[PDB]
Amino acid sequence: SVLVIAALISVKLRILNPWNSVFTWTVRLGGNDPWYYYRLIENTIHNFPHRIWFDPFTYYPYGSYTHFGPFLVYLGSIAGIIFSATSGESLRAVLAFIPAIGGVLAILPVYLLTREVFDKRAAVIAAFLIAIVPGQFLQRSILGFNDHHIWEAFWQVSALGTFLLAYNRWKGHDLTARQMAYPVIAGITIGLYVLSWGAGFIIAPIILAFMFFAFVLAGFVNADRKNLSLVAVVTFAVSALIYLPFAFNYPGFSTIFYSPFQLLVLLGSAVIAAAFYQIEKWNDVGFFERVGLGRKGMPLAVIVLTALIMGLFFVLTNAVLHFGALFFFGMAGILYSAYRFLKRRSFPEMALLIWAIAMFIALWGQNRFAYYFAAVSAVYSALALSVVFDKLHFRVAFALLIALAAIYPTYILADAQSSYAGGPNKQWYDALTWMRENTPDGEKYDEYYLQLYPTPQSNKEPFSYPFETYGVISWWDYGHWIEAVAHRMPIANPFQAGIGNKYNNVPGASSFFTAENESYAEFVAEKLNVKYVVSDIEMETGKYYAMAVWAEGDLPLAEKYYGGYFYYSPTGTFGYANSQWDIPLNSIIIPLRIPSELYYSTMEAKLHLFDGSGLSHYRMIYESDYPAEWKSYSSQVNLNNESQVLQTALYEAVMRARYGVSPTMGTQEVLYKYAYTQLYEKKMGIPVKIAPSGYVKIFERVKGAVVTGKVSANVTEVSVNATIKTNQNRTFEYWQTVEVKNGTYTVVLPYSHNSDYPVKPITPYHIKAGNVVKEITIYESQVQNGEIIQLDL
Ligand SMILES: [Zn+2]
Repeated sequence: SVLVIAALISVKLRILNPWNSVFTWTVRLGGNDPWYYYRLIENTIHNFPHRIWFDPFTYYPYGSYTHFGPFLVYLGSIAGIIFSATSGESLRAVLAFIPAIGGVLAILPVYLLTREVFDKRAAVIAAFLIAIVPGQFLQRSILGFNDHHIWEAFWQVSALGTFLLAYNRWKGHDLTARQMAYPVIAGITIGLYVLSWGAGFIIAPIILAFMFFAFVLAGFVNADRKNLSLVAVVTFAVSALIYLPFAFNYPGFSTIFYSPFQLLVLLGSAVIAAAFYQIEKWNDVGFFERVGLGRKGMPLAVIVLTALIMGLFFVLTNAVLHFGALFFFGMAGILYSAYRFLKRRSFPEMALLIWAIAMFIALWGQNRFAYYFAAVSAVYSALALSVVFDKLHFRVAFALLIALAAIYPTYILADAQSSYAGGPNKQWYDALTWMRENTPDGEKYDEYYLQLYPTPQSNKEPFSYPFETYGVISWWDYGHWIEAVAHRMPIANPFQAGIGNKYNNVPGASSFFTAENESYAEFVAEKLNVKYVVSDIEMETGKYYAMAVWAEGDLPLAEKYYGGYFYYSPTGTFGYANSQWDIPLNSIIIPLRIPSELYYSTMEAKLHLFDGSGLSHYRMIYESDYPAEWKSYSSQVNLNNESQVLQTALYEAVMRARYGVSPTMGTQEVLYKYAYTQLYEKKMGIPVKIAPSGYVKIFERVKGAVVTGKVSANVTEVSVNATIKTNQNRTFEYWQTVEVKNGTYTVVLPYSHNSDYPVKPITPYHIKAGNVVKEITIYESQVQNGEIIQLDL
């Protein structure tokens, strides 16, 4: 059968194509969210068959309710126990296959659905088209992307096809416990839908619209409305039963968390269906006839019924990239169906259109729900084809000249998009495994990670941890990796928890990294009890603007972190303009916006760009390898030679600038540093070498050894200096300069000479007060306890 060919094309696309992106230096799950499923499944396996509904290990120190549904958590736990892969690489490997299998198995609900609406010829082209559609639906259905989005699609389509299947038989009255199986199944698919995704109750209004229209159009649409209703009664009843055990895991009403709201929706829907059943009974008996409403009686009762329900609730080429030609060939199918039932007038066909339009109406312009169109574009293309085909069945091979216009360029994109997989890069993954091993209390974190936390009534106040804990602060993107790989507790989440802001002084990631002095940062860090900071080159460069926007509240305020551009004039002179409007026409402009003076004062710049130089309470403890392009350059470029580094960077920039693309991030950092030295570095300001650095850097928040004592006028400032060497055998200078008060000075130093960290100082501190210079060595305990040290100068 043709249901084995596409099934192989789908395996080829989802398991085979990205195989080496998933099975590399580690087993590497995609994106961020699959790492959190992983976190949940591991914990659920341990506490089987119980699972948590709140996670104090994330959104530190408040904790996060878990909206991720039980379907995938249990599916993955069950898979794990079955293959006795309960943690680590083995678990991940198993979990990696789950979305691929889910995406291959999507053949079944699609075939079923487009068979139940149309015929078999269409249902086969259908199963083939869904096996090759591209876009979000494929990207989230690939090896390693173990997330619930494939299952939203799978159970939604399943729910439709199984529901329509339960309307194509229950007719008349044969019902019995063999015919009862058909709606019970459909109720299960709905149940599983909501259990995959909490917002999935939305399928309930959709199906109820099927009944609404089958009633108010009982004129020119036939349907066994009594059985259509009875089936819905059973279906919605069953779905509610399946949902029921999970209804009470969130303290309130929610459309996303597992709350009794969803239960109300499914029970209410069962009641509505029963009202419809009764409406039909009154119709059939002649009640509307006797009260003199005639044939308008029933639709009016329906109009009124919904009004009340409404009442007591009242109070483009992207498309080609995302669907290929299945977009067009699915768009024609819509219209053809919008005309055909507009002539032949059937119920299943009407149901499908309603589903499609509701999809369109609700998910228009919302890129995050694109995957829902996949099944739509596959069914209405299998129809558009299973119509052109049945027109011509040398004509009998023009059928192939459009059946190639469809299948061909959408296998192409599907093959080209299926060959790369995402997830953390090696620098990040190694940094976090390092963190797990080299920061304190690892054993406790490992035990606690596996505990069945109780669900609390609120998370507005700091959670009460069962032990002495600390937080790890980084941009919110990285939260799932930090938790799943480092087994440490991130301040911020890919659910967008813990971002905070500056305008309302809410301590969080954005208010830490865009903080314009160390004191404010310290305020934020103290509130969130942070002990480690993790910063990456993306935070330093491309994502910096995003942190500014969140911190400030809007786009124009964030723009104060940026200046102009470097360029070459048409006479070939190098220049900087604070604004592009100062740039002579016909210049070549490096399409990289240079940060303003303000940027260089932010924590993100002090940490990632200046390697923590100037700061009192932070020290680098580890960095990863370089960004790829600079690792690659270094085989011909000496990274200790500023001139060669800079000339390489500018060349790359100008080169890319004519393709209109911006430099690689490592080059951007080199240019940022160059800009600083040329525009903003003051007479005695913090110096920085023009050189690349580790993609990922880890810092420790630290009290700092207090060095203090007396000077001798005219000395108005005391400076401290030390050379630091990273585990990548890169050096930079730590500097701090302190203003004198009443013939005395005070300085807080964060580096010690006996810490077990791979980033260490290689000289003692050289203090300098005017003419007198000294040479201090600091010990870890002095730094850890904030001991005071007397030194006369
Ligand atoms: Zn997701």
